[PDB]
Amino acid sequence: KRFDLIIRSSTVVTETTTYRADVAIRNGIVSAITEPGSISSDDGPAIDGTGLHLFPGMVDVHVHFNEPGRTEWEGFASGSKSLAAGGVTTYFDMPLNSNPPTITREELDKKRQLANEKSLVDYRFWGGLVPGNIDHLQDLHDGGVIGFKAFMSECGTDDFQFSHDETLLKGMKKIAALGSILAVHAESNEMVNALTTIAIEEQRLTVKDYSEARPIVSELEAVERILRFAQLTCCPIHICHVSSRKVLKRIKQAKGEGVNVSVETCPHYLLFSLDEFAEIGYLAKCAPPLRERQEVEDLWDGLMAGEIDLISSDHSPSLPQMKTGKTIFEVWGGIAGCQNTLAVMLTEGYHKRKMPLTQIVQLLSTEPAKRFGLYPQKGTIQVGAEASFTLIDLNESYTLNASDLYYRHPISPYVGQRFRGKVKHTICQGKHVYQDH
Amino acid sequence: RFDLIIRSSTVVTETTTYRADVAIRNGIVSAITEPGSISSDDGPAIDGTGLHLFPGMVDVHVHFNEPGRTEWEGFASGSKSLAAGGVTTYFDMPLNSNPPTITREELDKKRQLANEKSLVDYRFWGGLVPGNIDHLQDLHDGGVIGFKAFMSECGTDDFQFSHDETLLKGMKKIAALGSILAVHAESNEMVNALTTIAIEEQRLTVKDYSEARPIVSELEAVERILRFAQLTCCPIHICHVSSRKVLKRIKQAKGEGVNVSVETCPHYLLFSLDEFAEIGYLAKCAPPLRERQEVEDLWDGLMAGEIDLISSDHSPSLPQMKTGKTIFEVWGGIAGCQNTLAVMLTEGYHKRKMPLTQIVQLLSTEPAKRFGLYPQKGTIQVGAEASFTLIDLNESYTLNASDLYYRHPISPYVGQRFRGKVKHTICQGKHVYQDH
Ligand SMILES: [Zn+2]
Ligand SMILES: [Zn+2]
Repeated sequence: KRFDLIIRSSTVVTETTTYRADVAIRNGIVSAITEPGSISSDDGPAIDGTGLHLFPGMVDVHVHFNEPGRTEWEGFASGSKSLAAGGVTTYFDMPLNSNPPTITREELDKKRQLANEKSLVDYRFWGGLVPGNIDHLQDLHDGGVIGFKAFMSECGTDDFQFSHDETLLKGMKKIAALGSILAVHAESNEMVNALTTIAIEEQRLTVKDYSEARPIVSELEAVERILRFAQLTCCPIHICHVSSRKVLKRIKQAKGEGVNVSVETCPHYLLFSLDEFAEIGYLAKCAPPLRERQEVEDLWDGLMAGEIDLISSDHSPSLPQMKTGKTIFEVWGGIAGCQNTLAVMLTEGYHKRKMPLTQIVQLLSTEPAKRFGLYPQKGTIQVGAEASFTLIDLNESYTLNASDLYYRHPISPYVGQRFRGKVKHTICQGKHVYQDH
Repeated sequence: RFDLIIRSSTVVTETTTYRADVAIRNGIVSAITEPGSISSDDGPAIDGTGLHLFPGMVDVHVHFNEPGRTEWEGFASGSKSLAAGGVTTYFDMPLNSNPPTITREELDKKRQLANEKSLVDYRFWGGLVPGNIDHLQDLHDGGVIGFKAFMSECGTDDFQFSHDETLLKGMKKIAALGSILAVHAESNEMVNALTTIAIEEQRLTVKDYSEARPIVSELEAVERILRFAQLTCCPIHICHVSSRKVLKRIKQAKGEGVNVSVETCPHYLLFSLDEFAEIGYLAKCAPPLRERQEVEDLWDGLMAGEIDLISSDHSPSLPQMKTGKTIFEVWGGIAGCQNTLAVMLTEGYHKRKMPLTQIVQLLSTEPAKRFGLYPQKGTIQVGAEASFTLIDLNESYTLNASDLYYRHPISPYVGQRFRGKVKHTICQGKHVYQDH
């Protein structure tokens, strides 16, 4: 026992390269990387990783585990259980649906302790920016939040209020002075509910109608607005779940001009179109809505061309009764998918569309860690860095069924999907945290 | 036989120049002929030898402030100034007038007040405020040329700015009426958060006012209105744009299909931030004047074709209204609708070698095209309205208060050296202004 654990016989895949090696863990950090078989068989406990690929532990910057207050939607226990099954070793819990929201330093501390008790993998926390809490932002940053999250349009439960233009500007001035970053749900509030009201009036209750009631142009307006505020405030900004390449091109234009902006998408915008929205029905309702097939196809072209900074789940679960309603406008929208993010990426990106695995690491691990100041500690397989990684058999086929899910409620639009590439092991900070079977 | 004949001048239009005599009958053009074709005793004549005949300028943005705040300007001392600037048609803005043109009942009161007072032709801007979609179809059949809304907390008191809810409801209907919405494109919350900060920190220079309502505020607002345009299919007009960065954004939007027009005003083209502090207070406007590099950029855009039309944004107030402790204390606006052609001729044609045809285009013809009065206005052609102005191009002069026909003889253009004076203005066949 010279080392606490050793991964044997794998291919290490990184954000830039692949190579065969043994990786030796000591006190939760990587101690030694060696040529295959170089370390004595009597020098520590070993995971047999022959025929498997070792990715760095995925960093998911967008989850809603909803504990406390709406703990019965997910919880820190089942939430972090799901992530380990999907190869995720670090997650950033969003400040909302959690009730009260993570609005103050006190409300953070209560969430912090429930994560310290129930979470299987490592955690960080989003602070909340709402109309009231401009004095609380300083305190939240001292509480150690990785960033802040405001909403540009009304969403879900109305105890987390969306920010009007005055709130956004005052918060950003403070957040920039804090040396932090603000994430936004960029939809255009008044375009959204004006078009929704029209759609409910006219009995147009299809999946396409929902998509057009919160259209791409609405995403473009809110993105354009927030970029301009960012330019004034010099506040680093992150744009959550973009559905369309049209929006990515506008962010590219801003990046070229000098704006400190990142942009994410989510794997359901990569997997499902309006056709799949129709057939799955209510489980595939999200904000922003799913778009047409042409639009999904163009979004992959954006990803391939480096127009997306990172991928995150936007794991947004609810009580199974909330997913049933009158029509598409009645259903509480959001996708339960954080266990399957790596799976769809590997399946549709690597096997189907021939994206390199190096870019899967970059998008789901490395850039999430860089953008929030956790690099090279996280997002890497290197000497000195945190020993958080995941072993994947890249060629293992499986139909996902509800029995596989570790979500508090096993219901998903990904149920009945055929994947290829299965996580077999997940190691978080030295601790053997998940094994298949 | 002819009611009036303009003799021996050089005609200048939106595309060409030629030496001709122009014959006028019943308020329209009846013949255009080679010099001296018509005998001396076929009607009263005006000697335009040495001069150039431009079609009457059309100024789509004036505030004459009547009724309510008449003593600021008024329809008489407004149209008097316009004729002295070579302007034969104007559109009056609904704000500053008290109470503003919201209903048809407030419209027709302003309509027939201009029947008594107005020397030249007139059209009216309808108003769009918080909740008045009830009166929009009404105002359109009341013959308005378009509608106006503010995106900035400005006007006076109670021309309140239209937020996103109002803007989108308005545009939906304006599209269906088959007309057009003009906007004051400044970002409301960007404006009065940066204004508050600059007041407390004793930063009271004109550069500090300029940065309080910055170019990025214009950009944010223009962008927002362009998307709202795209959603609702409403034709749109961006008022007084101060920078080519804002124009560049509109050119991109034009390429993507958006029905936008954009204007700028002479003060943005003449006065910079150096000239702001030098003149001082009377150079305050919304958006503010920018740095010298920005004024030079704006010219490059104009020359490139990035501006659709020119208007004055004639925004007048009392002398004592241009008095305060600081630059923010003051009610801002520039009186200059007599000088619109004058500065254009001087700065563009003489100084920066812009062709005369292009100054007809931006000050007369495109104002006419954009709002549906072409080729009735904006032209010298047979059958068009006999509205033109005679100019001695090369004629130099200095402008002072005594020359101005405004209600209040105060303007930042006072003391400026112009080259290009208007000698005559004919409006609808009537000889409406003569210099000496
Ligand atoms: Zn979310
Ligand atoms: Zn104005």
